[PDB]
Amino acid sequence: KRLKKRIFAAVSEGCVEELRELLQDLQDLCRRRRGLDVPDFLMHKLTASDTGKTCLMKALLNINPNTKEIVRILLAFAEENDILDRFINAEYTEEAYEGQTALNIAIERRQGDIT
Amino acid sequence: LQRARTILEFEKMLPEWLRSRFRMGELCKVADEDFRLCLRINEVKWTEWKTHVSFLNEDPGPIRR
Repeated sequence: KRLKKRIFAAVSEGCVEELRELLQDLQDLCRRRRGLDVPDFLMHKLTASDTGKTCLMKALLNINPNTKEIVRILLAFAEENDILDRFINAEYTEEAYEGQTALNIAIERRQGDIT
Repeated sequence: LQRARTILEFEKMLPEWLRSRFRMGELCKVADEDFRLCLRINEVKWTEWKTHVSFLNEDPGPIRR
């Protein structure tokens, strides 16, 4: 089940009801796998491996008039598993233009509301 | 204009297979299917700040990798 491809295309198009179903299913399989990696598995599903981009970096590149809601739902889910400090303070590490965190997109996209 | 009159003359008197590519070739347009129409690249500068809606890639500057 390509859950990573569904959550990237859901946040790109701007649909919020599609996200919460992907948000519910990823919490569900997190309840199924709780052996040794409750923080590490939830991070690796939201974050890719080549770029290192999260679902929040992809949330802020593409802007659309649902994007205030699409962050507020998505921050509370990283708060629900106590991983928001690793989540929000995650750095782009593709080593060509690395270091650009989730905050660095927000000021550049001149969204003074959600910053 | 006067050096434009010569370049289109030398290019017309060059009957090779034209290996000299002047352009990004077959780079994608915005469509589900229409990947054609080879392209060009230029640059813009400071004024008129706005949120950027229409874009093609997730902010690289060269080709990725």
